[PDB]
Amino acid sequence: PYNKIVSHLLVAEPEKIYAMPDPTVPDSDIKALTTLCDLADRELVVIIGWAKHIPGFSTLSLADQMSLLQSAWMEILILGVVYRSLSFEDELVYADDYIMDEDQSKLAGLLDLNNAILQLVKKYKSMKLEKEEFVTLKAIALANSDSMHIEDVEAVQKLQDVLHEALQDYEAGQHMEDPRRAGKMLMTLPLLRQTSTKAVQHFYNIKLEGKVPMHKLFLEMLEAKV
Amino acid sequence: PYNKIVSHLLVAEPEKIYAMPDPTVPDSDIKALTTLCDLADRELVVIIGWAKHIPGFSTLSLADQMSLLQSAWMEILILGVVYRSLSFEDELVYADDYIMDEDQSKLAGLLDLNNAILQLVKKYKSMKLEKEEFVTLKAIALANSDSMHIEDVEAVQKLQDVLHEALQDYEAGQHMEDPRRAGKMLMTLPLLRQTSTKAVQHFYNIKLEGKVPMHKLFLEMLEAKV
Amino acid sequence: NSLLLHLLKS
Amino acid sequence: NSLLLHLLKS
Ligand SMILES: c1ccc2[nH]ccc2c1
Ligand SMILES: c1ccc2[nH]ccc2c1
Repeated sequence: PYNKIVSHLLVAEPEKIYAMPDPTVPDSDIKALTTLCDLADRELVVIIGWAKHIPGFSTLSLADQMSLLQSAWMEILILGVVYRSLSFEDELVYADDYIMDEDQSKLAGLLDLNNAILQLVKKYKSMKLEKEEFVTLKAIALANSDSMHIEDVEAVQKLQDVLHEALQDYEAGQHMEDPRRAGKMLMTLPLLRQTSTKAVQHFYNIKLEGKVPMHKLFLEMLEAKV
Repeated sequence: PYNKIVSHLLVAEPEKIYAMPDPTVPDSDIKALTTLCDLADRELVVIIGWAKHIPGFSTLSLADQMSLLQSAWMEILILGVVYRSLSFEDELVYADDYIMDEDQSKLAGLLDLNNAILQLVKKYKSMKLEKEEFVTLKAIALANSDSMHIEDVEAVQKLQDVLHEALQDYEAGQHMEDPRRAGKMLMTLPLLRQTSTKAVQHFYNIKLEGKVPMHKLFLEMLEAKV
Repeated sequence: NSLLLHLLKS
Repeated sequence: NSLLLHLLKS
């Protein structure tokens, strides 16, 4: 066997979501951006439901649950795209029906952002990131998201500690060849933070330019004060 | 005793630098920003000299040494301000003669940035960050800075590994009460990355507005492609 | 009022 | 040419 938290997060994993780009709409930056924002709005619903499965999360105040999700949502979305892309080459699997190559990224105005996502992919391919490690890092990214609005600083530190312990226990059992592998996984979080913050800034600016329709939950998460 | 790399980084620590704001110049945002950029230009010189003391750094290509410093310089500057501020309350010790309170931050247009630096301070105060830990995290931040321009990806990973090992060895000896303390220290790097990237963006915009004089090395590091 | 809060209360 | 490169070559 292995670590129960890691096993629990694997069973909490949401189902795959299709992008369903509109086949009637001519290809354009607006179409690509609309498709991605619609897909993110849908994935946000299942992320909220997923977070409730994380031990201790639902015991925080609703304010602290909101703060963690408002800080971490884009890291959680990006880590999904990264994980889905590990068996691919220079391509991002937003969804099984929405795989973006460099041309599509350029056409959507996402070349710089998607190149940074591919830098995350490159590092996790070299580390041979496992699904167990991915789900544990998603939960650590939520807990460690550095909201400036936390009420119960100690409870959020205890949630970080619980999930860090789960990663370290997992690695101690599954990866005896590399006693520092848990710390190597923790050392990938700064690039995820950097890429997330760029993506939020990029989509905030698309929101201000007003040419790409966005649904209610996505707009709520974009407008959050961070 | 303890870890030799940690001991070596302590002896490599640069001397304190005074800000020396111009006592003839009326207080203003321009004065504050000029003083900070002049102080950063001077500290950049000693950071370059310091990095050469880190085992393996000088053995990288000059291109890779430049890439690591171009990605990490602002994290190294901020971690210094953070460390200097740990015994203070709601104040940032840029230098012994340049301690910024909330009013001064507002007057300089730095309230949001300095509040994020104070969030780094708050977390390291709770963790009781030691000088040994600070110098080791400065070196890890340099090695783990995620430049997109690295030539020798493997050599930079080995430098990360060497410095991570030094942190983990240090913690295993000095902090037996908390076997996960090294990972807690690694988990502080995302907020440093986030705060650094905001600071570079903020000072880049001051550079474009053209009202604050900046010296050659500081401008070189601000203009670097990241 | 917040959709995020509504979905956290389910 | 680069001041950073000059200082790394000292
Ligand atoms: C960035 C933007 C839109 C997205 N939709 C799904 C993941 C994701 C990341
Ligand atoms: C941000 C801006 C200017 C600075 N000078 C010294 C540290 C530092 C950080």
